[PDB]
Amino acid sequence: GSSGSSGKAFLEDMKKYAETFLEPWFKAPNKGTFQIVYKSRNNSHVNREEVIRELAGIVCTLNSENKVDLTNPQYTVVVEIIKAVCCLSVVKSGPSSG
Repeated sequence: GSSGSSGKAFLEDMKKYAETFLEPWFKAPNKGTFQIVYKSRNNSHVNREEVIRELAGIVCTLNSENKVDLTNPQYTVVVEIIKAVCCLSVVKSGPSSG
């Protein structure tokens, strides 16, 4: 995974948060699949891939059982950009047996 080196605070923070925030959503005893999506209404300096990829790289770190999927995702983690802030929205969708 990511070598692990500070630098882009904008991200560093999002990590410490998305982690302790998604812990109960990705980190045991919770686990499962998910789908990350980068949403930005305005032009942002930080790349979208870096945000998505990374976010995913952290999810797995929590629980090895966690596996980001784009087909049968259980938890949708979207990242909206507002007032220059990382807005993480977790949506629980399960079309299985309603």
